[PDB]
Amino acid sequence: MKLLPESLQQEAATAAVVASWVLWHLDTQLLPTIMREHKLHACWAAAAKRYNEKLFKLNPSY
Amino acid sequence: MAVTSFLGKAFEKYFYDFSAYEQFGLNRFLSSKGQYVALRHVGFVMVGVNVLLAANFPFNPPFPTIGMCPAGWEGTWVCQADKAKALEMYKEWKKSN
Amino acid sequence: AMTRQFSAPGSHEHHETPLSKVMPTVVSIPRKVACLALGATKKVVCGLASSGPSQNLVSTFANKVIVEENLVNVAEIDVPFWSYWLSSAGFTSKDAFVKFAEAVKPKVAALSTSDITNLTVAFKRANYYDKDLFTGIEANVSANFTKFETEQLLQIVATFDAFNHSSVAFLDDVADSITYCNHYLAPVRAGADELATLLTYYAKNGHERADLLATVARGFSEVSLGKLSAAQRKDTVLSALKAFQTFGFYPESIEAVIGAALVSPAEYSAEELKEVEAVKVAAENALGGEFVLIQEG
Amino acid sequence: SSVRDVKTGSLPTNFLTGVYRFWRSQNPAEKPHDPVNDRLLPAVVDASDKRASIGTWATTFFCTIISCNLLGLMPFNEAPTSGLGFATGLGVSVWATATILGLSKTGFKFPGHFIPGGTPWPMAFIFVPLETISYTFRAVSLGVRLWVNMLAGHTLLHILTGMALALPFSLGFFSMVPATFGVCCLLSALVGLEYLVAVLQSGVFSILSTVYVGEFNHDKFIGPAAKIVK
Amino acid sequence: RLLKLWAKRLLVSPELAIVPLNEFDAQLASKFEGISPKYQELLSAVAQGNK
Amino acid sequence: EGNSVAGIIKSVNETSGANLLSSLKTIKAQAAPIYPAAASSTGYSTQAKIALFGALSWILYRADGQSKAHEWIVDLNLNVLQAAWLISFSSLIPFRAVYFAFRGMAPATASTLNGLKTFSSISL
Repeated sequence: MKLLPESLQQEAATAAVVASWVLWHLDTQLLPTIMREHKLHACWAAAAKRYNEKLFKLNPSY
Repeated sequence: MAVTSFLGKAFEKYFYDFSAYEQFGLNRFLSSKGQYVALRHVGFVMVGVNVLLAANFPFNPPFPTIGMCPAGWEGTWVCQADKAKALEMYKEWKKSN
Repeated sequence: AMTRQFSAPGSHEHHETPLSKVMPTVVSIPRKVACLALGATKKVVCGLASSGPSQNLVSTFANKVIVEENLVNVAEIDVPFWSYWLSSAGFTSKDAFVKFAEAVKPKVAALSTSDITNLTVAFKRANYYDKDLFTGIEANVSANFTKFETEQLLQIVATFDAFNHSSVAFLDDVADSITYCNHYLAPVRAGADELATLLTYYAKNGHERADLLATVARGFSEVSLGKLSAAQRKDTVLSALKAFQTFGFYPESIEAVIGAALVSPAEYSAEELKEVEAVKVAAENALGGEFVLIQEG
Repeated sequence: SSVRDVKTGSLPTNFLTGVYRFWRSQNPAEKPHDPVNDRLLPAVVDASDKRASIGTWATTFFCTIISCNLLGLMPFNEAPTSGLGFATGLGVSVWATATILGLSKTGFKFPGHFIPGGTPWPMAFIFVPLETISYTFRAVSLGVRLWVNMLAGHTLLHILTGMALALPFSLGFFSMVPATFGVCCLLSALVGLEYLVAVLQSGVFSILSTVYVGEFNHDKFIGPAAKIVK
Repeated sequence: RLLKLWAKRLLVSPELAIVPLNEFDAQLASKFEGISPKYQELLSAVAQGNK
Repeated sequence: EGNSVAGIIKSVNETSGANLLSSLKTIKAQAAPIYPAAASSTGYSTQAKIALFGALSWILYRADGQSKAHEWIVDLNLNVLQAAWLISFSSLIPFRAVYFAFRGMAPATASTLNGLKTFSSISL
């Protein structure tokens, strides 16, 4: 059967290229989008208690 | 063009609306619908196997047959073990036929 | 054979290094490792060659590139671009910077935040002051303070501190941008030397902004102060403590500033240590506690 | 220059989000002794800088390997990880990456971590050399395990398919069905196992990376050198 | 002028009409978490709209 | 483009009390957020056509090599065995349940957006 390829360096360079592109794409395209959506909800959920209280102290509407 | 949009609408109805399990009423015989699809796949496999083999039956098998023959040949180039000799025997048979 | 016989005891002694002196005796007085660290340091000290005479050669290039208006109209293209790299190479000529200010003044209103920052940093290295140019710059910043970044504003403010120039509208717009229009953790990436410059600028102007002070104080830490030179660290501490004492604001993070001085008091004089402890007791009364030094172990 | 717009709540985004959170959870941050506040925040940021980006790295390897493995299960396609150099190169790159990381911060003390904790100090000598070989053996075994799975599964399917095809070829296509039916079920179940193996191998590889690199993802907390108590 | 005042509120936030003006004071409390939940959940749901 | 709230305030302040109630429905629509209408129907995008051509070309290139390969018949039968599982997954997988499963993975979509409350933003 086929055991050894025609070039080991060629196969390794291919894998490294693909992995490097995925890493760049993740940091440059995926993570910024994910964090924009994820952190929006998380900040509101974490601040809702202190945010509403601070606002309640500021408006003289009551 | 329209011809492509039409096929999209048609395939949707086939995927969701058209079910042979209901139109043939196989619920009378089969236990569960989840098991019916399993049998349909094994049938598809057996169908594909026979279809691919029928596409060109007169050929020497690359796989090692375990002492068995296809038809009333048993000694034709189709049944030769060594492919180097089989190629010569097939060429003679092919120029005749 | 003999190679393995020698290799085994060679590694044996190397295995003693990762121990809190578990064996009877391992730690040594000579401490040869000090030589290795100092050896590497000597090389970088030489690398820091200033090449001052070459600055004249760079001046020649500058004069034979942009200064001869016969080749290219200086006012037509991008003053912030060329001036940024020219000052980076050490070309600081007041006469050329005068041409630059007149060439850029009609365009300042259309410059981006990055261009404004680089242009301002260039004038800091040149130590050249143009009141009319800084007026247009501060108007741009005040109009778009939400778009500017703390890393940029810290460099800009440093220029406003080199030459005493301030505006009440500018002071508030900058404080609001750093306190609310930027990330509250940005000072950690800023560096204590830039933070002390900003503090001194507001302290000399008497502009009290407790919200700004609470934000800037987060940047001061053992990690950020440890990265500065011993001389720069001393000057940074002595200037930062004066600003805190001026406004009477004593955040909890001030203890890292004081600890940096008390861990190495040999660099400070008696009069410097006296005012340091004066702030220490003032902060101890404000925070309601007692100062104690922490030791590793 | 003009970036595209993205719909919030997109299915690919949500899937990738949970994947990152899952791998990031594999290496949780150590809880400091002191209460986390404005005084401790800069030290926590420093700890994050000292921490490696394993979560980013692990998800990168997971997605790139699972994609290559799934390609081997698509018709008219082969898995890139079936090539010896392709699969092994990833394992060596992981092992080399962890090695370089450890040698950077701790340097000469890196051979130190190799010592097993709680070992009697006189006995230790004979232990670390074997563990050193085991550490270097990870470079091979990590990549070979992935490669063998992609190779042996495809080769096994090849041999078994040849043996299965001999039945309808010898006993007629539509003459008799029960003998070929039973072998078709076994083959169908093997392909189903290959799909699971692809998910298992991509997970195992990423898990092992989080374990090995996590071994050196530890540093002493630069806590407050001075404190005002009470 | 009073009509114009309320029009601005109801155009942006029409769900205020579900709580009568005379009952508004009976909901207030010194802390935001102390507010009566009688209308809290209802306002949050109506705020999402007709769908 | 100015903010819609400022447009409402100006429009309401400038409108007469007599035509206030009748014009409220118009002001409400004038401040409604833009929802782009459906554009003209296009069969396929330019990039989509390239994707189909590339996928077909790759398939044909691989199929041609497999047919010319040794044990070529085995390769073609392996493709059938694999293709059967693709049909099985499309039939067995409860995509609606799976959609909620992935939606439940991310905290931003596993729960509703809990934030600003009405009582805190009342403008009286």
